Amino acid sequence: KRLKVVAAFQQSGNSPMGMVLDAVPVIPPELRPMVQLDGGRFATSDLNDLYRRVINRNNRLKRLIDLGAPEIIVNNEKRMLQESVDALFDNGRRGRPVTGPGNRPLKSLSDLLKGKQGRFRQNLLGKVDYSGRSVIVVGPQLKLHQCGLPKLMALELFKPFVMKRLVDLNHAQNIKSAKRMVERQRPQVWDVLEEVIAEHPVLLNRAPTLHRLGIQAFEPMLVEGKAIQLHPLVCEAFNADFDGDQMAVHLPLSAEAQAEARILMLSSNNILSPASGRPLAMPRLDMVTGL
Amino acid sequence: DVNFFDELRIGLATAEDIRQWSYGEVKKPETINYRTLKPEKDGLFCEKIFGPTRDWECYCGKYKRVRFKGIICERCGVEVTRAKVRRERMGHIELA
Amino acid sequence: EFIPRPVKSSFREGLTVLEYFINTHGARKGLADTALRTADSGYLTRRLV
Amino acid sequence: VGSTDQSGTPEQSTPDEVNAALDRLLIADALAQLSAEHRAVIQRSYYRGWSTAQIATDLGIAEGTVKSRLHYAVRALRLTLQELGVTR
Amino acid sequence: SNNSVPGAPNRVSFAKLREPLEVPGLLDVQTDSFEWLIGSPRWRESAAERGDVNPVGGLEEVLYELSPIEDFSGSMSLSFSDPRFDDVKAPVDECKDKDMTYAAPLFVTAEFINNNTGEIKSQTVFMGDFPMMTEKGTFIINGTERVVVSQLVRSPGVYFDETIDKSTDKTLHSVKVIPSRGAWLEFDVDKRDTVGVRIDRKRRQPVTVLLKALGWTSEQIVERFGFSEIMRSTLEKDNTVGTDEALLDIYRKLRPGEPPTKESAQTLLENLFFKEKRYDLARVGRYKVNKKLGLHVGEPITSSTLTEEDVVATIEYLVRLHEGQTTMTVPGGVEVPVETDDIDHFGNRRLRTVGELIQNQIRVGMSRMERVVRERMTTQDVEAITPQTLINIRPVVAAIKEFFGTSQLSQFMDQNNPLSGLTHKRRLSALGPGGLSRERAGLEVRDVHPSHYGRMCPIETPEGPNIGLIGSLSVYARVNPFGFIETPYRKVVDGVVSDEIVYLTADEEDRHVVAQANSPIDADGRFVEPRVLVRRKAGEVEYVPSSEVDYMDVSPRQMVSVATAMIPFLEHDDANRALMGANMQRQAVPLVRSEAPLVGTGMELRAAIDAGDVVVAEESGVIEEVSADYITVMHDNGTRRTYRMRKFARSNHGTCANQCPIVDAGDRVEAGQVIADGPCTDDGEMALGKNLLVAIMPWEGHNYEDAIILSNRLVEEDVLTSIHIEEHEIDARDTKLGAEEITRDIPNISDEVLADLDERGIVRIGAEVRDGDILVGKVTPKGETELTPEERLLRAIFGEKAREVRDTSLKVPHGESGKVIGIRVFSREDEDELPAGVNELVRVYVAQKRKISDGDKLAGRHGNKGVIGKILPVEDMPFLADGTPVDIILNTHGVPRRMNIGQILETHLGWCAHSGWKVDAAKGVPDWAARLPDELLEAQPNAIVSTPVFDGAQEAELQGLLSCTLPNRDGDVLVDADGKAMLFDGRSGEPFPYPVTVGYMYIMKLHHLVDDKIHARSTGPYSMITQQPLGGKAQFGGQRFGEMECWAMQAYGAAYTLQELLTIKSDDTVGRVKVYEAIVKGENIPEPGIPESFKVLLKELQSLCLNVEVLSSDGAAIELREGEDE
Amino acid sequence: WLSAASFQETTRVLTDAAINCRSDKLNGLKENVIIGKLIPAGTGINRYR
RNA sequence: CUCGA
DNA sequence: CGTGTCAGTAGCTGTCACGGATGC
DNA sequence: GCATCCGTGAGTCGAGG
Ligand SMILES: [Zn+2]
Repeated sequence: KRLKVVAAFQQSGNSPMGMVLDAVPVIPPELRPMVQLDGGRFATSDLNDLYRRVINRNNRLKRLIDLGAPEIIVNNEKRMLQESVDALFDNGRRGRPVTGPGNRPLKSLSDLLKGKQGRFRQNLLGKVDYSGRSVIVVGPQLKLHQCGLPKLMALELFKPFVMKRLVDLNHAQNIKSAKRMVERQRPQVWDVLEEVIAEHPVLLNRAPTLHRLGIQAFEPMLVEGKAIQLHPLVCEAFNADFDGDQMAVHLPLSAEAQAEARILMLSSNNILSPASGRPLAMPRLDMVTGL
Repeated sequence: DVNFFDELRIGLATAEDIRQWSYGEVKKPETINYRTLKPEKDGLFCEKIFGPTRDWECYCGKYKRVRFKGIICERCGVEVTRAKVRRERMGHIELA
Repeated sequence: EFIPRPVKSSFREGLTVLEYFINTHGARKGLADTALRTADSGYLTRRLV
Repeated sequence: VGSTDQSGTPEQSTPDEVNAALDRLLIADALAQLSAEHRAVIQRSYYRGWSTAQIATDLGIAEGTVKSRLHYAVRALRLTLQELGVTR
Repeated sequence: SNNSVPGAPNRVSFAKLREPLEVPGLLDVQTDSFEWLIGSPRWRESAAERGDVNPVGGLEEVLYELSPIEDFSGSMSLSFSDPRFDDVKAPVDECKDKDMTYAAPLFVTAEFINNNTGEIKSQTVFMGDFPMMTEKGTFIINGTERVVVSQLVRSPGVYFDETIDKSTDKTLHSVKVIPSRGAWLEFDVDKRDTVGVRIDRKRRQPVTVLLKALGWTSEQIVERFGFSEIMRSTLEKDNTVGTDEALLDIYRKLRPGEPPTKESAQTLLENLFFKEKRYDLARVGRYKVNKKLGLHVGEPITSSTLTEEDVVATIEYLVRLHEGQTTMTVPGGVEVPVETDDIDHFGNRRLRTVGELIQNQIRVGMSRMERVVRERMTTQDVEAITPQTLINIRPVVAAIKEFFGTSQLSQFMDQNNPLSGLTHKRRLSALGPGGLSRERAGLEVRDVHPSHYGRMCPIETPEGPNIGLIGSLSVYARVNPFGFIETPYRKVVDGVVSDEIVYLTADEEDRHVVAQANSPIDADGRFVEPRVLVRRKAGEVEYVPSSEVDYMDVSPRQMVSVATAMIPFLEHDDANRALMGANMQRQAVPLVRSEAPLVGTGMELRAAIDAGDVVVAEESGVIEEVSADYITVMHDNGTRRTYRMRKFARSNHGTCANQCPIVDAGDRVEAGQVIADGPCTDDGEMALGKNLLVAIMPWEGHNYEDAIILSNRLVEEDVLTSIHIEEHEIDARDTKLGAEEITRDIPNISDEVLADLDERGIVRIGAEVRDGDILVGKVTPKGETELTPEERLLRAIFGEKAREVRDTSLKVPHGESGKVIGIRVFSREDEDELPAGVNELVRVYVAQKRKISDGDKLAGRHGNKGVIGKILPVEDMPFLADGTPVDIILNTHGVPRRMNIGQILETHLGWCAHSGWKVDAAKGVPDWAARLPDELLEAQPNAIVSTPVFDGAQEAELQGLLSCTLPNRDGDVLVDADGKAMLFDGRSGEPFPYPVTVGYMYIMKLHHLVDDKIHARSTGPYSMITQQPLGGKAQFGGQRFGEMECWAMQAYGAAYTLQELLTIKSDDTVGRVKVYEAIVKGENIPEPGIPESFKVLLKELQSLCLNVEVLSSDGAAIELREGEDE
Repeated sequence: WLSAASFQETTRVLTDAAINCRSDKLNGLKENVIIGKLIPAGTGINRYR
């Protein structure tokens, strides 16, 4: 295992001297911002405190070096500068973490990347516009490829598409006033909205997304009310009862995304379970009793 | 800025690399002024180092218009571009 | 382990005070461990992913 | 008082550029219906922010020529916008 | 009859067991705790008859423990005495309106005692504005009602544990000495048969190092611990010997870095464990030690400190337990068993309430001031010193402010319905300071413990991540001054039930055996069977002779909570759905009009009155004048009291708290009677829902798996209509370029949008406002140097000069709509104290009238929940023989799985209540109605009945009532003796082939409405740092396509949909704008760019001294619109 | 190393990544998701794209 | 903090 | 600015399985 | 050469504070 570390510095051509720092970089301010509070006071990022304590102790060391202070003060100051940079990069790694006000450990630069709240899992592996969510309600009359979304959800979801059509049919003079019409819900938009969502598939999602059938594509149907109407046969895939569940809606924009929803993700093209091959969209509760 | 580039290389940052990135040293420990909201010079938010708070607005207030695009102000040392640079310009602290 | 005394009554008949009390022991821990068992399930799932 | 990492502090947000993008699209349409002279003068006064004498020096024209071209080109754009229903 | 004490409606109970003890004050936990803290006359008289001699309140106890304050010499002294309160600063409702704190000024008497001059100056010193508790058991911090929650903490004392080692597989033992305050001390026996001790988390020293430091010779140690070989191996393996040697060994491990003096360690080893300054076992902590060790068990509790004798007896208790011993007597002490403790047992698990939690924060605030006192003494002169100069009340008032302002125990009050508030004040929370962390709570702290019987409810607890950590206090339970929970029992003398009732603690209950409440008892008191179901220690249930029963339960419902005791036929519902049934009753929404349930339990009356959301008459009298605004009562003596009605007030959760008078003019009303009832109340009883005609049948798939079908009559007749009120707020501040002003003049806005505003820019009272409408017109000045090039050109091509202000008006959020009912304006110009930098403040109250909609969540009392899937017209509904259509259709499939038959039994009894019954009196009383009271043999239609928990109606009597249901107005009986009835299909006309169960069920409207839960977003705000869309509906954010959702796209192979979601639709700064343009232009969707979040990741790896670079196919590094200089 | 640093033990992976000076060929499902490229699977492979 | 699936 | 008699955290352990570098 | 101890991991989404 020692060779594993030594051979890495030998072949690569980078010096191990990089493990000892002569200068520490400062992350740009917008990534550690200081915001003003509605009470007149200020709230800042913890990284500013860590950088500030490194600056305070490094400037004090420069004074001791200039003053020729006893080696006991200079050495005991250099130790503190070591612990400050250790807290800036990974507070809490060695010993007890630098606590802020209220015995709260300050976040370090490495804390921006760790765990579920880190940069990778929170802002890279998962992130979206053109989406919504509401309560789901059973719709027996719907076909397997159909779903019912509220009119008020579809208007906001298809807002730019509706603005485009409001200005084509000369319901609105310019695209600017076409936006004010959708925001004010002028009665012309409900006739225009029906033309827009025509054969434009949408995606329905219920968390937790355990398997790939946790997200399926449907043909939207403008329905009154404020609840999403879901087909009774896709309830098994979503593991979705109707005791207060909510589902998310995502609108594919590009031609490729709509084609992926129309062909790959359509609920009618996914009747069988990919895990076992046995059907899922089949009579399950009232339907099996009726038959 | 196309989206096809093959490799993503990572390595140890030389102390000389830290200086090659840095647009200036953060000397003072102060942050901003609590009346004018203007950041103090050489502080953790110094506009001479990181960039202007507002677009095309310098610290001392001599250059506030777009016509002076790219001028390094002589009295406060702040460049005049958009505040987008305050998301990418690195600083550094030179250790004793 | 199972209690040496069973719940003889049925929910149609109506449990006694002590029968109901001893029933809640298994009912609550049945819901309690379900939150932990789903955490280890989802953790194993993302390792397999 | 406060730490952004600490809970209870609202995160900073920036509005969307929809209103700005729509105005930019309508200004780009009204700009195309202008003469190459007027278009090359409003794009040097409002898009580049130069002075009146700076545009006069670049285009090799008189001082009042830039003042007059700007004076009409603004009204020409107001004609095209009011014809398309742009709100005053 | 049920509850014939205040003058309530006559609800007839199916009671076979008499109630020996009536329900206590449900608010006593919050009330009695605070009365002791401030030493109210009610607490003092309560402690007077309790037998106490010279009792001391919580504030007096802190002043006596603090007094006196002396320096090192003793030349200066300060003392405090006589705490008293002046009248409250402002009334309760004024604090809610002006966003201040309900408090009363606290006065004390302080004096300076000077030994070197022989003269004392005494005076009155104001300590601080002390937050006061309202009559409803709540505090008001900055205009918001809060509830201080009682905390379950580990009781102080000495505790022993039997742990099993990991590597050697031998049984180990450990001891913990947990004080009420100070340093901790834990002894243990490791796997090497040696004894050690960890002192305040520090390093583990050999147990003899502590003995040698206290002054014990090495010979006396062998004399005391000689019977065990594991202690002989401890003194032998010991490193250092000597009284002045191990004392310095402790010093260098406890306070490192300091010169070790024989007297600097002699000082702290006495102060940290034996001086009352830095160590203290409470009166309960001392008593718990004197019982666990069996010493001083007869001496009056005077020692408030740990002693050296206790440390020795503790080590003696440990060493015997390790080698199998089961009994021990301390030298000079009573005999006591040797065992390990539960720490979950309610005799070792203590509950500290409001007064103690506040007292501890006062004690810490006093100690911070005491240090200021000692410092101000040695600085100022010793002749101009007064109590006013030594006292700095800043850390004291800031200590109580820190508590009420920020504490897991100071909680924003639940105010959905009166029951939710009552339950909140009776909560028992294990979380918080001194308790435990949520990450530090295994499956053992959360489950039901046999000592919770009659103390903490085993049903009412959340089902989320706080399951088991939050419980509700049982009905008859109470808290003793020690902190444990007592529950009443009927003392059985010699197999005879007596009306003498005594409260027993957890361990006191284990020292006896108690009989179940529903025991067959003779009219004299003797048990019918020799063997009866009896509960014994360690959770044992078995039969036992009648001459063995020591006590028995007061009431059947003794073990359940108030909300749980409100579930009829609870004994027929499994614990899972019963938990949801009680938890969802607290989620009921107050309706416009309230109906008391036909099938009740009797608890609804006392639950409503003790909640405090009704209006009860304090003194008997007649009604002089009654209005919708107030009620005036003319007393017998001649005085008048007038009660003001709370009308259309916004609760903490947006519900409508609205009180209505019940009595009329000139009505004689007794004391303690309900003269006006508020939300979720009908004639003084909790009315959490409505009585709906239910049919149990599948109906065309609209009620499929837990969906609900409703009659449109409930919409037409406002049966499930509720009022909701939202609060909107905006302020006008001082900015860098001027000041924001609230004005009707808004740039580039027509006179039509501003038509609903008054001359100030505020919306007028009564105006109906949709989403997007202006509520408060505010403009903020924007600088010229902040203008877009297009915006400056757009300003030039419109000639509108002097518009240096932009629009920042308060608009109505998406999904909001209602009538403006109230406006409140606060102006710095008009003496109103606003925060510094604010010139004006406006609050607008909007009320919406919400009818029941498709998707709103309804539920019953038995955990039967579901959303509304379809609201058919009244003619489509399956209707009975006489044409009356049903109101609600419930799917049958979701009934026998959940094991909640109570809803079926409620439906049967509910119908019998609606129709009435008449038992055949001729030829005697039938054999099924022999146990029923005579008041139940006849019932008029729409009668109210009570089915108490674990008592009440039996299925034999219920089956018999269905057989003699009263006929309708035509004389026809609609439902059969089975309980089913013949229904007609309203859509076709053909009658349904088979009879269907039909009756009346109590349905509640839960606070989960689609009007709030619907949300959608095209574009909107983005987080400044990550450039991703915001979160939450209130911020107009987008949905999160999480990690698991990306796996689904990849599983489908939907590469383009996945890339589109993570780029242009999220955090592509230039891609999202060009997509919006491409849509309004009709062009195609452009190509996705690089996510801004990935740019931030690289810039953060750089700040960690990592050189990250993106290389092209050739190998050259490519930058991202940026460079690097030195 | 980019697919590993986003899974578990972020600092333990980034340390060894900078010492060994590893270069990541951005050709994987997890990597393309982070940088915004089309995943090399389904409709993203060069055969169908 | 508390709650919903 | 000058500083000068005692002058000394809160809080807390009520998580655990598991693997391998660290250490007597 | 091995017992100790350090560091790692521990469901997803949503509402209001
Ligand atoms: Zn300047």
